[PDB]
Amino acid sequence: CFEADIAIPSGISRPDAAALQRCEGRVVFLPTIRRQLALADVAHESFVSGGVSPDTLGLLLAYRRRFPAVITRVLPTRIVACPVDLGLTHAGTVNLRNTSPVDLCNGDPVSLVPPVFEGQATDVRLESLDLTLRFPVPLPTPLAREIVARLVARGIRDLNPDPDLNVLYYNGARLSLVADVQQLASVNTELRSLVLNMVYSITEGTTLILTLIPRLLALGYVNALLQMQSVTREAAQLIHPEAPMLMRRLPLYEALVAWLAHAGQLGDILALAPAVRVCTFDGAAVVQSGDMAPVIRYP
Amino acid sequence: CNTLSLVRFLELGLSVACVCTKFPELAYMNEGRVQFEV
Amino acid sequence: WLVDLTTATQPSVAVPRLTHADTRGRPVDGVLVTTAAIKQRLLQSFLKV
Amino acid sequence: HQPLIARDGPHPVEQPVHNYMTKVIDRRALNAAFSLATEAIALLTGEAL
Repeated sequence: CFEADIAIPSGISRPDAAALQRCEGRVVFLPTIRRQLALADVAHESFVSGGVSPDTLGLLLAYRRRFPAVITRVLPTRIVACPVDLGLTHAGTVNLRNTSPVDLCNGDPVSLVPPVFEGQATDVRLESLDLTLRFPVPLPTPLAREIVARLVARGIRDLNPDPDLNVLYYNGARLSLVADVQQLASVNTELRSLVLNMVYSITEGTTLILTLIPRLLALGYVNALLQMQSVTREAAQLIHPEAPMLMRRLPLYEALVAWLAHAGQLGDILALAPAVRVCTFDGAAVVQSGDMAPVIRYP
Repeated sequence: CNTLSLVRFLELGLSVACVCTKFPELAYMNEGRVQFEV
Repeated sequence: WLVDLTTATQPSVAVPRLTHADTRGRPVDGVLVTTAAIKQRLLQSFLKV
Repeated sequence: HQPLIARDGPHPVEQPVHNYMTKVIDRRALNAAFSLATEAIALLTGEAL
C-alpha cells in the first residue's frame, strides 16, 4: 500500500470542500512518489508540456508516464491515497467509481482520456484556487482497446469528406458513443494531432515496404519464405496497391529507422495496457455507474 | 480559536511640554482679550 | 544602512513573558540571521559587543 | 485599536474601526525515515540467539 499524502492548499469554499467530497474514490496521476505531495502536482494545469494545453495525445503521453493513485479516504488538509503501483501482486484492495459501462467481475480496467467521453464531465474544477482535476476513465481492456480505434477511424471520415461508426453494442447495453450537441465538434479538434499520428505511420511504412521488398530478395531463406505465408496476400497487395498508387536506397534505409522509431512510440502510446484488476469478493460480479467496486492491485 | 486580540497605548509627558502653556475650563465665552504694554 | 534595516519593520503584537537577557538586564528585540561569509567581514569593520 | 488624531475644522468625523482581523494556520509535513537491514529483525526481538 504505502499511503501517500497530497496537501490541500489554502482557503477553499464549502462547495470547493464539497467538490472534494464528490471525488472519494477517483483516479489521480502524479509525477513522483514523495510521501508528502501537494495539489500542484495533480491538476490538469500541471500537464502543460509545450506551453499550451495538452491534447489526448499529450495526455496519453503522460497517462502512460506518470503514476496512478487512488484516493481511499478524503480529508481536510490532506488527501490519503493508497497508490496502485506500489505493493506486491493481488494485495491492498482499493475502491473505484464506475463510469457508464459495467466493469464486470474481471476485465482489468485501464485509465484513459476524458474526451473520449463527455469532456466537461469529470473535469471537476476547484473554484477558489482555480485549478482543474480531469480524472481519467477506468475502462476494461476489451472495450478500452475498442473505442480508441473508432474515433480515430471517425476522425478519418471527419478529415476529408464526400457506415456510421458509433453504435458499438456492449454485452447487454447499447452504448451511445455520440454525445452530439457540443462534444463531437470538440472531438475532432482535440484528437486533432492524434489522427495524424495514426495516418503518417501508415503512409510511410506501406510506401516504404513497396520499395523495400522489391529492392529486397535480389540485393535466400527469407527470399522464398517472404511470400510463402504471404501467397496471394502480399503479391495480391502488390497487385492492388502498387497499381493504383505511385512507385533510392540511401535515404530509404535512413527512413527505415525513422518510421520504426515512430512505431515504437505509438505502441507505448496506444493499446492502453492494464494496470489494476477488478477481481472482487462476495459481490454481485457486475458494477454499476456510481457504485464502488473492490479493485486489486496487479494484472 | 485563539487570543492575542489585544494592543495597548497611551500618550502623555511630551504632550504637555511642547504645549508650553494651558488655561483649562473655557466656559460660555464670547471674547478673549490680552493687551500688551511695551 | 543597517539602522534603517534595523527598524524598517514594526514590532508585532507580542510580549514573550520569557525574555532573552543581555547579562545586565537588557531584553533582545531582534534576530538578524545572516550567512557565514557575510558575518565575517561585517563584524571586524562594524564594531562589536 | 488604532489611534485617532480627531480633527478640528469641518472635515468630517474620525471613526474607530476596532476590527478583528483573522489569519490562517498552515500545515507542514517534516518527514524523516531510517533504514533497518534484513538481519537485526530476528535480532532486537529475541529470535536468532
